[PDB]
Amino acid sequence: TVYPDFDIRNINKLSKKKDIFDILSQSLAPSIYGHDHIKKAILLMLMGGVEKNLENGSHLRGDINILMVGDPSTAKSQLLRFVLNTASLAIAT
Amino acid sequence: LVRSLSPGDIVDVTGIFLPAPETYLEAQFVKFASFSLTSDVEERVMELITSGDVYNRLAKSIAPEIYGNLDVKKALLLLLVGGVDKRVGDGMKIRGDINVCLMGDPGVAKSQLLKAICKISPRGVYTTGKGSSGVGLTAAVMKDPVTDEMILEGGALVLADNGICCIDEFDKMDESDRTAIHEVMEQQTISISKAGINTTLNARTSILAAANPLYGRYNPRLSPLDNINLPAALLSRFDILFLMLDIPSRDDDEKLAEHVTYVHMHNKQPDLDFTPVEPSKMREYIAYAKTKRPVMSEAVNDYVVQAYIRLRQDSKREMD
Repeated sequence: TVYPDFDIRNINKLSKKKDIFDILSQSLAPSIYGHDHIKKAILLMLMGGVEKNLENGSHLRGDINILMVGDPSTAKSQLLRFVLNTASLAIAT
Repeated sequence: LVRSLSPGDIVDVTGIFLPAPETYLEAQFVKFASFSLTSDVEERVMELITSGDVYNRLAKSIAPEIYGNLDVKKALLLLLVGGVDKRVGDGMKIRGDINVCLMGDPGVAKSQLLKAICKISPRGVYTTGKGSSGVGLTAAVMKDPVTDEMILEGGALVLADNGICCIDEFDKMDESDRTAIHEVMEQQTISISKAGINTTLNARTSILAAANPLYGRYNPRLSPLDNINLPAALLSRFDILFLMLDIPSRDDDEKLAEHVTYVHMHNKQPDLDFTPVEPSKMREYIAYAKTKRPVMSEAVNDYVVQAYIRLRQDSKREMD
């Protein structure tokens, strides 16, 4: 043979606050100081959009592609390693 | 039944599954011309003719997520059908396919128009320019791991026979990739002379390229021939040469933003003045019209000659 309620209540309780967007953004990379605008983009990227599917068959994308261009070793090499351990499915290439 | 299976056909091979002490299949019984004239299919075609305005209904049903470009969508409807292939008894085969090329700034949804015509056509293959070189576009001469015979694997211009060939990024292509394109748009053939195989394969495809400017945006101060990195020999073979320029306008941007938000909300098209045609019924109307071969009239021959004189006189005065 080959084999390939407590958590739900705590989610809806924290969602009632109006500051859940800044708290969850700073909790992704606590060791990386600053860069609050860059951490907010990784949050919406991991959640993903809505896969819009028409009736004729033409599907639309929903993923968010982020490109970082800057000086080497500026919260870029270490930032990519945190996303590989946070997401449930990630391939380091 | 031997000597009757051509490479590249879609038939229903009926046989028995007998193993070999490898598993083989003992053969027992063995496109647009394969669809039979079923009474149920003919009833659906007559429903669209009696509704009235069939040319404008099919021109707006294509690409429901793209607003505007009414003249650009009209040329895509004739690409699925095409003209007639008048074969002269002397030995001349007049090409009946239409060569349409889309140009302009990369922002008029060029990638969406190429993929929309590929899913509608039953034999359409979508490809790019840099991803498919001269080997993937023409034919790859690989080696058989069993019989050790040099076969001819079909690429993009071979598997899409009698269909529409979608080519993306026509300006970023290499010089060795435009060799087979010049032969398809003239003789609908592919001259292969590699690995001692000097055979010619037929390629009756509909090339639908999409060029892009070299400097990103279009420059009105420069000539149209210098802005696009394409020679004048390729523009002569193309029948229609569109140019969708992204002109900033407050009236066009307001109607386009409302159409995009309506698609990403209800996952459908906005309600217009007609019902959208499903792609399952559009293929039945195109295949039925391909069997009808219209003949040119004698009274309309004088208008074509007079139109060519006025078109040649206006192009000669605009040379400088």
